[PDB]
Amino acid sequence: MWFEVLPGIAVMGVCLFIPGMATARIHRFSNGGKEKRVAHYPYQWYLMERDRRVSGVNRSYVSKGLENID
Amino acid sequence: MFMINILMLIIPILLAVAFLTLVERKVLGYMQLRKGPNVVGPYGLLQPIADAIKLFIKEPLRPATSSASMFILAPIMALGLALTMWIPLPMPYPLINMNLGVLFMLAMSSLAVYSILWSGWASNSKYALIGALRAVAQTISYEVTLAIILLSVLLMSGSFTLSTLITTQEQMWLILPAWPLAMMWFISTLAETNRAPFDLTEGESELVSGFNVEYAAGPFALFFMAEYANIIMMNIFTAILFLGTSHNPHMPELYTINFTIKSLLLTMSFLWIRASYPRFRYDQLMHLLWKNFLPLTLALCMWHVSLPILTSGIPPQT
Amino acid sequence: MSMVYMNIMMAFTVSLVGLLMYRSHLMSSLLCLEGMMLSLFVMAALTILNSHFTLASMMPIILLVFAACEAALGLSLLVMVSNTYGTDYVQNLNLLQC
Amino acid sequence: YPTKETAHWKPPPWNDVDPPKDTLVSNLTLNFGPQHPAAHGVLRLVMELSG
Amino acid sequence: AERVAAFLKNVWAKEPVLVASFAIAGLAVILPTLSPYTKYSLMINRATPYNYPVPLRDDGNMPDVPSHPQDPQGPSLEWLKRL
Amino acid sequence: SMMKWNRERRRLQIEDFEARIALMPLLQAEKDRRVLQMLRENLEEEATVMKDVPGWKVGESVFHTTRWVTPMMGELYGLRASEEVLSATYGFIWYT
Amino acid sequence: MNLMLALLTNFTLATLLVIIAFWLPQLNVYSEKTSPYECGFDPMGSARLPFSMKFFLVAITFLLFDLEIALLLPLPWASQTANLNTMLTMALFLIILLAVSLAYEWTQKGLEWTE
Amino acid sequence: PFFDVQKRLGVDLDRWMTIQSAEQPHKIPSRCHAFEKEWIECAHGIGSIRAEKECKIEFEDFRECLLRQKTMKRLHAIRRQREKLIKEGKYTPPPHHSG
Amino acid sequence: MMLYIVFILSVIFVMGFVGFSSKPSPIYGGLGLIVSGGVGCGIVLNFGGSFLGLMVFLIYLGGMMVVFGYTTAMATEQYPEIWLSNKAVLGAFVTGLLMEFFMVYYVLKDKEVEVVFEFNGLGDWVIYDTGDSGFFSEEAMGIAALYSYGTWLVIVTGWSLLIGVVVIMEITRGN
Amino acid sequence: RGEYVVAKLDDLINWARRSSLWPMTFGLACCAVEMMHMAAPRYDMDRFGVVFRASPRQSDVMIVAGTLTNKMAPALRKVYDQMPEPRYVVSMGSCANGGGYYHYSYSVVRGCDRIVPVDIYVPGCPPTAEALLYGILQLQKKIKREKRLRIWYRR
Amino acid sequence: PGIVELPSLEDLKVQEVKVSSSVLKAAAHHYGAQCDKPNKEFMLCRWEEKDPRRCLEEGKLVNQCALEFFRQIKRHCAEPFTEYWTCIDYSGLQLFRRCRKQQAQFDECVLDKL
Ligand SMILES: COC1=C(OC)C(=O)C(C/C=C(\C)CC/C=C(/C)CC/C=C(/C)CC/C=C(/C)CC/C=C(/C)CC/C=C(/C)CC/C=C(/C)CC/C=C(/C)CC/C=C(\C)CCC=C(C)C)=C(C)C1=O
Ligand SMILES: CCCCCCCCCCCCCCCCCC(=O)OC[C@H](COP(=O)(O)OCCN)OC(=O)CCCCCCCCCCCCCCCCC
Ligand SMILES: CCCCCCCCCCCC(=O)OC[C@H](COP(=O)(O)OCC[N+](C)(C)C)OC(=O)CCCCCCCCCCC
Ligand code: SF4
Repeated sequence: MWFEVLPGIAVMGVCLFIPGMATARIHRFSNGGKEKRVAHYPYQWYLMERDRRVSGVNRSYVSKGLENID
Repeated sequence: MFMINILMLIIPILLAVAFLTLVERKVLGYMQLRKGPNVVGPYGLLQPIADAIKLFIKEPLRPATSSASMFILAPIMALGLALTMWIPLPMPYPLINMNLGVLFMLAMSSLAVYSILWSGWASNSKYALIGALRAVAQTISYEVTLAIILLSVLLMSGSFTLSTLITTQEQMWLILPAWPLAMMWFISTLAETNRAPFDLTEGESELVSGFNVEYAAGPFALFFMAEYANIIMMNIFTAILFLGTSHNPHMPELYTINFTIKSLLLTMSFLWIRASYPRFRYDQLMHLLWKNFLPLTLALCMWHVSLPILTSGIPPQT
Repeated sequence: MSMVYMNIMMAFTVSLVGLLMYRSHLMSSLLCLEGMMLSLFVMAALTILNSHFTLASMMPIILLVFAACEAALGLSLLVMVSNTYGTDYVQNLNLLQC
Repeated sequence: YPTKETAHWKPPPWNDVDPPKDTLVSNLTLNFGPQHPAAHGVLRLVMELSG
Repeated sequence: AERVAAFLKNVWAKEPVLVASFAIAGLAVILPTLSPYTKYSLMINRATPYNYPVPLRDDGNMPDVPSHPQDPQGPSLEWLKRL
Repeated sequence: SMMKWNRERRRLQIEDFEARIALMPLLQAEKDRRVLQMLRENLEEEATVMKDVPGWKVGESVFHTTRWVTPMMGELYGLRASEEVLSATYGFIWYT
Repeated sequence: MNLMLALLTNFTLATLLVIIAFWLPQLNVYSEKTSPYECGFDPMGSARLPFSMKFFLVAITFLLFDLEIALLLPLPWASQTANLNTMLTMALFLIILLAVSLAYEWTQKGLEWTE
Repeated sequence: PFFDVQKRLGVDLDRWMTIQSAEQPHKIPSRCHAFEKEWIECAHGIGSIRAEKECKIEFEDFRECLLRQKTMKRLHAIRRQREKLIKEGKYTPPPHHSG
Repeated sequence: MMLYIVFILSVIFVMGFVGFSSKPSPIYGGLGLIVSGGVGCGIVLNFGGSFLGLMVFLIYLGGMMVVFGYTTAMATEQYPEIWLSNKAVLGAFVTGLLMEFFMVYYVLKDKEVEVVFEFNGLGDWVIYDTGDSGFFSEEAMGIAALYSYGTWLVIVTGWSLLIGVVVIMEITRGN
Repeated sequence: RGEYVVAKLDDLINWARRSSLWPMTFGLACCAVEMMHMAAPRYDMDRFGVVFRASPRQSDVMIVAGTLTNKMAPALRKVYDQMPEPRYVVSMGSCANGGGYYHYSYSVVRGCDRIVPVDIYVPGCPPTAEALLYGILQLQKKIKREKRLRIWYRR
Repeated sequence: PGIVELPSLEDLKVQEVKVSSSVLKAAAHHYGAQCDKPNKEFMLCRWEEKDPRRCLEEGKLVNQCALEFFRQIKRHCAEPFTEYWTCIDYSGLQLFRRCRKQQAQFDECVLDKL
């Protein structure tokens, strides 16, 4: 019957799901649980390279709030 | 963690391609009142695995009249470039986030044509040559129409960034405002992927096997893998362009599930179409896209340049 | 004048010397004309992009537009040469004597 | 001023039209079958093709 | 008006793709010259601040220039918030 | 629908650009000190490296004018490590 | 760095698959096996002979129209200008002339393949 | 221009792209805007014969900005000297020049 | 080192030029111009122009695809020449690479070379600008000005492409 | 142990080859009609993994379905030669087995086995679509019992 | 010709504003309303003087006023502000659209307490 075609689609669907899921989870792991910073224009890149210096650990995804001003 | 990301892209792609071959044979089977693979594994789930092993332990031959360096470069180029057209695709986060992703895919799709031209020419065979020159005619047919169809859609998005197409379709799919452009785009992806009814570079019933008539064993598998990785990619592109999916930054998996289903359905439509229609003559494909799609695409291109201006709906640049 | 300008200017000279030394095929010489346009495009794009000459950024595009016209024009002549002799050899183009 | 080099030169045609060259059209001959899906198995259709 | 209607029907019966092409293109050229919203497209583009608004040295004789961003003077984007 | 959503997208863009316009005075002030600090560090190090060269004048200008000329990448990162030179030159173009 | 590493991985995987294809299997090479394929009978001539292109005129026209995409693709950015009246005029003028070129070739039988 | 139809008719056909210090989209400046402006203003209305000698200072600075020949020579000497000292163990680079 | 990526791409750019300048079969010459177009896109793309680099690659990919079809129709022989089959082709190929080697050898050793012009071997990165742009791409803003500023350029190019179609039909009519 | 490993590798490649047989699209006479019915929905050879492909360079099996004449014999050998190995031949029908109804003709080859090696002989005139399918499943069992690697291991 | 004059490292010493880009963008709209005068003073100096060496003193008052701005947020609106810029910091594009509920809490605290 036709529903015997579904197992081949489920396997194919699981394979198409992994690339998107893996990139989403790997980005979270590499940016401290946040989205990877998108820098399409120099202003955004300028802010990302300023985040590295402010973090004090050479990482742009380490945020510093009001606890770092006094 | 970036190398793991690359492998978590190409390896699943090669697995999806492997089981798309199973899915096509079973979907073609049931539309033809039969079953398709159901013996090798439960419901044919091991058929792709049996075919991969068979092809890579079979003898590959270099024809005595072939140009070896180009004969072997062509299959490498085909698969290397079919995997390279996935890196900018947002699902919902691209592996490589490009500001001109739409341009990049256009450029790579034009370079992947030469995996056909050099394959067919290097084989030094008449049927491979006739197949190669049908890829020249096919590219001349759809290239102009394809690029201007993309441009018309991008005039409602405002950028060449693929991830921006997610924001553009946050309220509504672009299939509604651009259904005439979606029709022509869909046909142009059939022509661009050498799929029926535009499977002319191979043209089994005319050229035996066309541009890859002389290829055997693993080298042939690379062309087959490249062919099937492109149709999935060209349908992921279509889902992003015209069937946008909502992106919740806290549930990036919900996007992937919904986006994956639409891509599967569009891919199924490729198989649905291959079972329903005859094959165009390759001179009739040229007249289809130059005398029907190009006049309409040019008109719609003017319409979509003016419509945002006269409605005060020009999209933001960033 | 960085070390990149050396290679780009050498590419133009190679394609110029390639265009001035015909072997047999008119098509082989047409490729050298398209090669020279590529060098000029790259050299102009580099200078304009490096100096932040914003409005000049369209000049390289206008340079490709008229490179295609010449390339198409050269191909159209190659069709008629081929139709008259069955090849694109330049040695057949000698009916006119200086 | 005749010389040895220009001994075989002859004046051009009175209307600038040279005779067309001897027909050298090279049609491409192809075996369409027998081992061909559309040849019904045992047909060897030898075709002269132009393009 | 009878012979012209014959031409339209003839083309609509033999080249429906071209009839749609010319009709679509005709609207692209005509509607912008008529739409009252075309002027707002120009204003929105001019209202997008790509550059920094360099301040003017105050010589004491610029009554129409605001001293602070939230002053009443200067251009207003109230129209855009309702458009 | 498309033109109503695009119109909203233009207002969200103006808000985003005004956020930058509020910060640019602070960013510009920081950048000026950062560029001047780097140039001085190269000057304090050109003195030691070029102390023995006969005719060298430390900090000499290649220009006739005394106007401020924006340093190019080589002047600013002339002596720094290749790791930071690579990010300052191709960092943006390569960030994808 | 990421893009270059992504390209190296894709073409390294493609290359390694080809290498395995030629070195894993058992080979038995002889003359008849590697002869060119022409449905069972020996080819009558060389595959390197001239192959007439009946769509040569349309192929030249593709070169000219393929340069219109370069001129038309900047339109999304062009629409951001403050000179919309001028921009929209030249956008439509450029597309229209591209259409007149198509009309001229179509009417003059330029898109018909040679016999 | 051989025939100056532009100047008489008051139409600007191609003058808008002749120099890099002219009006640019979004007021984006060129890297050598100041140098070009000075050379253009120095040599305005005095002819190229005079400008070739009386505005030689501005034009040499303008060429220095364009091609940076003298700056790169200066950087080369400093870099070359530093290697010679380091090659013979006579100079220790500071931390901020290494990390 | 990746700091010399632009220089390394420009060496391939020359090598591709020697590929088709030595003039083998136009099939292999077309391949050489594709490699140069690909690396030429890379070189331009590293100076801040992504549209220009991707565009020239896009135009030359379609340009050599028409040339490929024209090579199998009008520029083919029984034994297409490769860079090794002919002394004239091989001689010009080896000569081109040797000159490229010497120029590359001297520039990376002396950091300078004097041929017509004076070239500097410190690296292409020393001439880049140290300031950032705003929220836009300067190359994209300049290219988009063709329609607002380049009214005269659009007319002449538009007319040239129109006449280009008229001319090619006239040249190839044959009667 | 090394004998155990080569035995399992042999079972793997043997499985892959018998599960992915690709016959060449090659039929000569009436027997090819019965070969079409084996691809028709009732028997559906595709469900066993048997897929026709036209190019001899992508085929694993040659089914000589019909009469082989002296004129066609050189063509058959050529296409057989152009098959990459391993390659198996199935002879279908009386004509392809030993000449059949035309054994005593001036123009008929008395058996395809005079031109190529044959692995399975399928009798009948024509064999029913279900009798050809028996020969294909008999060929698969023959491949299942190959000892290529085991024989190599003790050379 | 001539020696390029540079400030000493003591002339460039100032108390930096060590807050990430998400903190600055969250407070940008209020920051540009309160610190306008020292900001616009410094920005006029750069465009008129065209030399960063001539606007160091103005550039320090930009830093001084930005610190006092954040100190006032740290005294009254510490908690609402932290939630606001944490939610802006989560997005790759640092979008304002996705933090309206948290923006409202930050806007109402400053309106009442400042
Ligand atoms: C009546 O008169 C006569 C004729 O007139 C008709 C004749 O003709 C003839 C001559 C006869 C013949 C030559 C034989 C005729 C026999 C027939 C069966 C033809 C009848 C009609 C058919 C429709 C039969 C089959 C044809 C079609 C088109 C059916 C379509 C279905 C298919 C399954 C075909 C292929 C389809 C698909 C979707 C692809 C499957 C292909 C594969 C190669 C398998 C997958 C591919 C791979 C490369 C493997 C996958 C995995 C990889 C590559 C690895 C990935 C994973 C990794 C980890 C790397 C005679 C004598 C005659 O008397
Ligand atoms: C203000 C700026 C905008 C204006 C720009 C000015 C340029 C406009 C044209 C641009 C497009 C180029 C093509 C124009 C020519 C149309 C094509 C053509 O040449 O047709 C010739 C046609 C040849 O066909 P034939 O072999 O003779 O057989 C059919 C005979 N009836 O022979 C024929 O029979 C044709 C009969 C006449 C066809 C008239 C076509 C008019 C097209 C413009 C209509 C636009 C308005 C329509 C839309 C209204 C708004 C909704
Ligand atoms: C890239 C570099 C490639 C290197 C070469 C790789 C191929 C050759 C390796 C053979 C090594 C060897 O010796 O295996 C052979 C040995 C026994 O040796 P023997 O009986 O003395 O052989 C002497 C010669 N005979 C045999 C002709 C008499 O059998 C074994 O135990 C295992 C053999 C099978 C391979 C096991 C690997 C399983 C991988 C599974 C993947 C899915
Ligand atoms: S064996 Fe019988 S059915 Fe088959 S070809 Fe011969 S006569 Fe026909």
